[PDB]
Amino acid sequence: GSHMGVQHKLDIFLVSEGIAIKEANLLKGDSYGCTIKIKLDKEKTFKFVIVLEPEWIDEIKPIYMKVNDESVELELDYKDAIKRIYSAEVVLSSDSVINLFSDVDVSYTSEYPTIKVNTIKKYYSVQNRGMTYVHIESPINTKDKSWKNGWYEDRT
Ligand code: NI
Repeated sequence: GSHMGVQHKLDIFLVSEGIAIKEANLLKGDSYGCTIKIKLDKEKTFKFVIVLEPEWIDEIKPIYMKVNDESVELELDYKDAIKRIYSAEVVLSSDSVINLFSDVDVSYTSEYPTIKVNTIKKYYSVQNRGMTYVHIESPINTKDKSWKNGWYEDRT
């Protein structure tokens, strides 16, 4: 009746590493984010797709991205009544910290998941699940790749 609170749904995909970060959403609370720590010995482009299915309230907090504490613009690829899909590509050349946040309150951010991706050795882990039941799959499942195969038609 009242104990449910705000339950946002968040999934974060490293499409360029074939890593899905499934259900990084706080189990309860009007906030979303994730700290991804990257072990990297050479130059590579990382492509991020973030899928937000916000709780049915009518004031959705925007999501932001920092890379090594530098703000990076998220493209909004898709928005409807259900979900927002954002994307970014960035180049990194050494051990990096990706921060997705909606908030700066330590009382929110300390509850976001902390994820480790090791490109060198092809290792990942949940260092800290925060206040989430986050989990990971590699490769990404085709039935999660939601962003047509029947021949063309003459539109004048
Ligand atoms: Ni309740």
